[PDB]
Amino acid sequence: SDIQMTQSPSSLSASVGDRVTITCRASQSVSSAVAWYQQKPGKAPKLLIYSASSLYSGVPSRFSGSRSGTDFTLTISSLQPEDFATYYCQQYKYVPVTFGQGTKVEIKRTVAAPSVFIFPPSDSQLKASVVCLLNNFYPREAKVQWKVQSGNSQESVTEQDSKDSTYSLSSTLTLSKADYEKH
Amino acid sequence: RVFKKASPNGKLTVYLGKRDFVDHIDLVDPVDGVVLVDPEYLKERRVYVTLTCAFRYGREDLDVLGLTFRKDLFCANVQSFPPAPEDKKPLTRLQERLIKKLGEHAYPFTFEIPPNLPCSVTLQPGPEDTGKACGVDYEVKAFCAENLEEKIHKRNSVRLVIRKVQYAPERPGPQPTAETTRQFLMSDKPLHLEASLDKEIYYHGEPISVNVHVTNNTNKTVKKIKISVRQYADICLFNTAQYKCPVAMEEADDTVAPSSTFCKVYTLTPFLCNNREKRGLALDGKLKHEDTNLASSTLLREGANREILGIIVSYKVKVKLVVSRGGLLGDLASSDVAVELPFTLMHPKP
Amino acid sequence: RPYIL
Amino acid sequence: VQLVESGGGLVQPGGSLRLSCAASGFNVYSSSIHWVRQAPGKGLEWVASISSYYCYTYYADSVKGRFTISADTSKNTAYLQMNSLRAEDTAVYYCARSRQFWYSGLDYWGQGTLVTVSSASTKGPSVFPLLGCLVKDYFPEPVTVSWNSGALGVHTFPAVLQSSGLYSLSSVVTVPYICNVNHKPSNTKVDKKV
Amino acid sequence: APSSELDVNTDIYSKVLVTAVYLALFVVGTVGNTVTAFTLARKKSLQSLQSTVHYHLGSLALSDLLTLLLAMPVELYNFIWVHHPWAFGDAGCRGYYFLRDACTYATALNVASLSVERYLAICHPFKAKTLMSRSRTKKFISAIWLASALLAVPMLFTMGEQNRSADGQHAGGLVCTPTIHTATVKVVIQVNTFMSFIFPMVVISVLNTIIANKLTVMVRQGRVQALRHGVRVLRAVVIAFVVCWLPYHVRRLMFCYISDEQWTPFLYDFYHYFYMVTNALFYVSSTINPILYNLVSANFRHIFLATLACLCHTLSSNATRET
Repeated sequence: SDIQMTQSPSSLSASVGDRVTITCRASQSVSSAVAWYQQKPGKAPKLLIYSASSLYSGVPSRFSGSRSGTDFTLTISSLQPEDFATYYCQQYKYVPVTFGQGTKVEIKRTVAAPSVFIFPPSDSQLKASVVCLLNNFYPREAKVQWKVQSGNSQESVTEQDSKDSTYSLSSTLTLSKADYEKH
Repeated sequence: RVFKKASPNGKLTVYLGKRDFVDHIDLVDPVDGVVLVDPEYLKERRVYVTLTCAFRYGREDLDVLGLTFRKDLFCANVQSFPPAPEDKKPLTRLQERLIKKLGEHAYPFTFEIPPNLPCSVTLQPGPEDTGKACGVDYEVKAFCAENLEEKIHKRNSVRLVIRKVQYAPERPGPQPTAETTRQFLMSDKPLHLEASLDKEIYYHGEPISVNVHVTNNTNKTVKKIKISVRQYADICLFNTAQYKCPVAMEEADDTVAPSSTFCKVYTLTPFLCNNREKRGLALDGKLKHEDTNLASSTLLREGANREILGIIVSYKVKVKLVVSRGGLLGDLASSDVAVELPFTLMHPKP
Repeated sequence: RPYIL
Repeated sequence: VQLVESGGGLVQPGGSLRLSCAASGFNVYSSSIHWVRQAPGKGLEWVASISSYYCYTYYADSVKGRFTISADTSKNTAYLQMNSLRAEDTAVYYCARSRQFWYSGLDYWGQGTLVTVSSASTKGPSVFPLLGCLVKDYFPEPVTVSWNSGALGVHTFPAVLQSSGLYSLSSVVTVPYICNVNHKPSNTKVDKKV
Repeated sequence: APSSELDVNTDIYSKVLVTAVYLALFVVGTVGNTVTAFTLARKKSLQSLQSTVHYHLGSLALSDLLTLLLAMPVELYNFIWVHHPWAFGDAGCRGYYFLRDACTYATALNVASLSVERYLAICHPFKAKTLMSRSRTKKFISAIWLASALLAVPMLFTMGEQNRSADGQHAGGLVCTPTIHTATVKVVIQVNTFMSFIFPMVVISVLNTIIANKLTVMVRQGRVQALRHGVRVLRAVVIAFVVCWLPYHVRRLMFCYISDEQWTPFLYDFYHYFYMVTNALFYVSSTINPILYNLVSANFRHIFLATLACLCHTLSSNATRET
């Protein structure tokens, strides 16, 4: 009984106090066995919502939800700063046990142009790679313009820096010796 | 969430609020629901709704080649189509919602539960499965016929299996304790065997802890301590007898010097899988041959002091101290000094 | 004739 | 009540290991024990379950034929013996406890342990200035870095997996120095001028 | 010759074949009764076990084992030593024929007790458990044992040892003959005929006919195959009981009715062959009962197989959420 559970959205922006609605639609009929968990970065997950209507003990009252057919909606009436974590939907009725995809709650902010820094290759790398550093921008989706064909680039993104709710990217493009003069 | 079941014809459909009915000694959860019928199909007929109970007594000779004798303890029946004007006039919120949703095609019904009915408890199946179970069966059955005494129609019948559920009490009493004294003609000095429990009320899945104390005033040496947890399951209706079903056993080899004292806490853990497919073991009722736990202890009012047809479940633990000196009653003989102590094992509702 | 009963 | 996973770390493919889950504050006769795994970049998926009272053990399809599990009820300690290791078994393993009498879902949790299945050996880092200073070709994770002996616009980026099996680290400083790289699994201290 | 009048003429190969059948049936019956006792001990752990059925089965098994163990040596001595039918004294002859007739009455009363127990179990299921108990069952078993012992008493008084050989002082000629007049001995034989064969045949036939009719009506007004096997066993028991236990009294009636002027050597040898067939039917009756118990009972069959191994439509419901 493999049930495909589609969680939506994968991420969303919101402010403190907003009502957040996250949907989880099962591929098969799940009458009551609906659970929702909250996982922090680097921490074990906790149980928030159980049996689609009962609030688990120790969980604040701001988390609720309702079911229509196979589609369950998790509602946060007043979003808190400590709630900026990953949410999972889960079923516990049929074998095998299935799970969601994970919705990360992000801080809604204004659009900010990135500070782009270009780092040429070094002597050690030659004995190449170029680096694009994108500082103090929002949202996460942004165009990286290389100083120069697309090579192998390992884009690394940080966790959201709480000092200013901005993002930072480091894109390292590995190149050959012939691309040193081009870049 | 409410449950529904339709007829093979599809014209009759029964909606019930729930399948598990939690009762107490005084307060009971009444039976409510609705039945939807087709007025343009079931013309000139009568539709009735009944709550029925049955027991299927089993015997070892009957198990090999016999027919399970089915006996009905109680049976109440009401008329649902055409509706009786003497029926209950107000509706419950379930019945109000179901009437408002379905309209005039559905008709409500309610049933009461007497407080002297056995719980939904069945017996352990044998190695070969007949396909028909053994124990207390409850069902809610609606049927349509021109004649009340017609018992051969199947396609206009709807039957749902329900369970009688009891919850563990939230008001425990004192810690149960027991003590026995043994004296013989060959040895006049008494042997005192005491055992006590940590709690009176237990939950399903909770292991048991017993404090065993031994006072040996004679020259005999204690050989072993056998603590046996037994289900004293009794059916008054079948016969005036009670089975002593094995559930758990723990054999400790701790010895005690003669003319000395001893005190030790032991822990017993009654694994269900050890007692798999053992005849005579009573378990809680289940639907569609699913997994189920051990049968909960039956709560009975002291004031009533009346017998109960069906299976009455109670659990007791006995502490048999096997002690021997050798030669006083025989070289290979031993004294088994045993005392029983009741306990209650149920499942909490919240 | 036989002799034993 | 505490649940402590033990037995993780770096192992080789094709080998075997024993992962234990110690417990305190309860008895396994009152609970069901579940194992789940978090792959890097993925969510939690079920692995195995043991029901002590029912005495029923269930296994995921991906782990049947290779892994086995038992439990010590006198110590409440789960013992999962893993055999025929493959690269996709690298994950963070969580040991969890659920109520048996009522399926309340996941209730008690440990913090989990990371297991990495790789045939690559331990190798020291290569550290070079880029203003940034990049660290590449180190194994295993984690590695730590101090900028100007901790006195120093610093952007620290999460490590990624290279195609060779090694790890890399992006560390830059925004400025209109000293890079002390401590590879703790190898205790390699690289003091690089930036 | 001193033993010239004791010569009994029979085919030696027939004697060898009947001796081999006797040994085979003795071994099979002995192993059957021992395994029956072992299953009877092994089934004490059943909580819902009916101990009265265990008591009747154990009594029947004990009776079959005692009849086989007593029957085999003396019958083998009588069949082999035709020139010396009883070397032992009058006390041994009286004790052994007393014990054989008492064991015959005990196994007949045990079969009658099992028949009336199953008759009560089938015809009146309420009264079979309401009006019965283990103490009354043990009392009835002791009562039927005492009745068998009391009915076997005339064997200790109406039969003794005499020399009926050509030599009036010869050890080979000692034989168990009646010491009292033929008329009262025949009276005693008729009483033992009525109590031994006719009354349990009437009881078994009527009870098994009533049980067959009750099983035919009850289950109708793989179960049909079980009912057919039930009817077949209920008929086979009556038929085997009659054909096995009739010659026990037919041989005695042939002995006591046939006068001295009517006896022929053909009738003498036919009497000896009929006694041999009588003892063969006794061995068949004492051997077929554990095989029949293995056939009718699945648990006994399974435990016997364990001993042999030791030696070697539904429609899913729906749900709706109120809105």
